[PDB]
Amino acid sequence: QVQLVQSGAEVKKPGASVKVSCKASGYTFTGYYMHWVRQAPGQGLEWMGWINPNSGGTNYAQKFQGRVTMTRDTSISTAYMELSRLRSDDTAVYYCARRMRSQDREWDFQHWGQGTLVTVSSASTKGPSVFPLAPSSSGGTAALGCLVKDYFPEPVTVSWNSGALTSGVHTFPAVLQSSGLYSLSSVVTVPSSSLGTQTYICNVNHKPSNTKVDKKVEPKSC
Amino acid sequence: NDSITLPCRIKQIINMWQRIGQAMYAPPIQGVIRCVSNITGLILTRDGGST
Amino acid sequence: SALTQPASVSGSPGQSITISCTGTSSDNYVSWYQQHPGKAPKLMIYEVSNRPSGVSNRFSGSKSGNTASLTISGLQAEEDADYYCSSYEFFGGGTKVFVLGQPKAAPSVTLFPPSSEELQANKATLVCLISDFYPGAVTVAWKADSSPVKAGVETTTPSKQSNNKYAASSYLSLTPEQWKSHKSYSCQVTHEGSTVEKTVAPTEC
Ligand SMILES: *[C@@H]1O[C@H](CO)[C@@H](O[C@@H]2O[C@H](CO)[C@@H](O[C@@H]3O[C@H](CO)[C@@H](O)[C@H](O)[C@@H]3O)[C@H](O)[C@H]2NC(C)=O)[C@H](O)[C@H]1NC(C)=O
Repeated sequence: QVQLVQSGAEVKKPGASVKVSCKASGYTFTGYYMHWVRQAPGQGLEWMGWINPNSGGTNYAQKFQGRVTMTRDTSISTAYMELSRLRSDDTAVYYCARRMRSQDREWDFQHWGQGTLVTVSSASTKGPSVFPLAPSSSGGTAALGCLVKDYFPEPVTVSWNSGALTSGVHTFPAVLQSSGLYSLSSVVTVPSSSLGTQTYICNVNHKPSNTKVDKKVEPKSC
Repeated sequence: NDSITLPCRIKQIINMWQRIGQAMYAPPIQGVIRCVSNITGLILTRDGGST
Repeated sequence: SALTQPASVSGSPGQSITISCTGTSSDNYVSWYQQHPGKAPKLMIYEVSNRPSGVSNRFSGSKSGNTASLTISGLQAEEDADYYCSSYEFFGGGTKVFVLGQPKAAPSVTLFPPSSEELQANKATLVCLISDFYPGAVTVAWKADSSPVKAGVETTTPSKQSNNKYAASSYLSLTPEQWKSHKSYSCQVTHEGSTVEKTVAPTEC
């Protein structure tokens, strides 16, 4: 019943610091090393370093040598991982792992924490610049949508005709940019015979910026 | 002959051998202390990493 | 990244699958981990062949020389996840295991130009929407107009739809001086080896 509980999600500025908690339960905390492995979104695992709760002696990896400081609190059985001078690539889910009870050696991470998500800002709260996606001339049944461009942070809710038009609505997930702003696009497939007599409006709502915008998608000229 | 000097700090409440629960108070040693030792071994540790 | 893992390995429900882990040099003991998206890794195989409790007997490991292999017999619908091999402190690049058919369907791509009101400002964004494809493995390429471009392109990793299919959306940021220059462009959506292309031209009426 080995329980590893980490801290909540963190949001820090580049160059600032972040300290990640990792409280253990269900075993003797001062008898096993504590490792730290991070994983960038969409990447692989990366070992950072292990700390011995007994004496406190750590072993930071050569990549983070001089940036990470791993400490522990024996009274509450909680290891800590603090990373100074955050870079843009440090956005990752940070796990704390522990070796197996068996085999009398390390390097067999059987128990893992839920992970702590750190983000790099960069971006501040900004309203979306919605632009329409005019249909082209299927016959028949044309396709039109909207471009929610440059907004931060997540999320945004997109509905069509203020909820009256639900099919076939397909709101695609957003993509992350280098400036930190997000961008997605929703598209609805509608019959082209209705173009000129039917109304199609995309309802973009950005609560973190308090911006409610609705864009009209006219059929482009000719 | 251009020897290396190592700063040392001294305690009196010590916690040796992981002993969580028992702490010993070393009584004050009266006088001036001098001992000469033979360093014959080391305990090293690599840093590892993706090198 | 001294341990080399294949980026993608495919398999069908029922049959067996194999993940090879080739690590340079390394002359003893290897470990394997399974990480579902959103969750932490899970130790599946430790010390080449030994198996912890209580992972199913369907997972087994082997090693010969500088090549370790993980064998998974009887694939299910929950088995597909990311797989990493471990040696000392190092990890592999990861192996994504697929358990898809695939039932027939190529990606239906819809490409949109930058809005006229977006051209009123000094910006231009291309919207390349990819719908209901299967499996979720799509590589998007942009040509200008036939010369490949990889600058300012934001590609979406495939996300599962409501009909158990996948969707993607690639964008290409441009400037109005770049937008009205070339005669055409392309969003070549390559899926399962076949490429579905949709023409786009800045010849606005
Ligand atoms: C390692 O070995 C050396 C040498 O055996 C140890 O040095 C020893 O140190 C003690 C403490 O100072 C000496 O005892 C002294 O005796 C004089 C009387 O001449 C007295 O005035 C002092 O108050 C003290 O009691 C001892 O003589 C000396 N060894 C020898 C052979 O003379 C050392 O302590 C050992 N341990 C370490 C950690 O180096």
